[PDB]
Amino acid sequence: MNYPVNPDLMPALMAVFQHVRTRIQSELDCQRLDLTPPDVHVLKLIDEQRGLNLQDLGRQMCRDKALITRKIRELEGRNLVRRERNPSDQRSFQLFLTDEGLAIHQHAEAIMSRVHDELFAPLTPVEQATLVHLLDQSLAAQ
Amino acid sequence: MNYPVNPDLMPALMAVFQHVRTRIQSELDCQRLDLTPPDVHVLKLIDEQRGLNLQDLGRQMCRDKALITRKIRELEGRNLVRRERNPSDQRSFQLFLTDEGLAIHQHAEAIMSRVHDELFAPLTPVEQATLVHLLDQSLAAQ
Repeated sequence: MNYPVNPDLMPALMAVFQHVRTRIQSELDCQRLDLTPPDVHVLKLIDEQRGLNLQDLGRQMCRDKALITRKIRELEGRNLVRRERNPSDQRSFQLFLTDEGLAIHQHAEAIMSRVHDELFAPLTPVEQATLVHLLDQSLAAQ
Repeated sequence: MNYPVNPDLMPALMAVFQHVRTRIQSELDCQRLDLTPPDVHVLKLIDEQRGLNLQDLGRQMCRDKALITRKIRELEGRNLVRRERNPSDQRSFQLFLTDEGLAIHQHAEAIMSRVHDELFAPLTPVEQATLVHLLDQSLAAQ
């Protein structure tokens, strides 16, 4: 069941998204991590989907595939990601976080967790539970 | 005052962020716009005449203090942004979107608006309005 969407929703969500992005960028820099939030997003994808093929990155989207391969080689060079040839499909490369990349991703997850705790702590338990419900409602219909 | 943080909240918000960010980036790439929603943010801030907020983002950095500066120089080079001296404080420069920057910015915003319409359509008008309030309160508290 579909409804027209309130013109105030995009700017509200986006202002929160920009606050979170800005906090994260600033924490990565200040804590000397030297990663951009898209570096952060890629390490998280590799960690979430253990062994994913290189091509499975940005799979259900329009993408410049040369760019994703450029980013991976960059992360590889930095000792954060390693590749293994996929045994079931030798033209495929499985991606894994190295020991160092796992640690860096963990540091980044912790930063993201803190930024979110800052966002949500001011809301009462009831406001927080309502928020969860409303976001889940939007997700449960995809 | 801070309350305990619902453990479902961050995962829910991150899933909405992920959905939004990947869908927007995919649409921008499908149409070959050559922007990231960070190109689009800086363009929006500039159009709404908020250099206070721009310079805030660079001042939050410890090491890469020119992060924003570099982005503005790039947009200006792409002729999306233009720079005026300022009749009074001749040390500083005022920023404006060019006619190309304006059309491109408005187009990107219309893509973002569509992605939000499709994500939040399942929610009733009161549900949407509750969501706006909750996002707004969360942020105002920061």
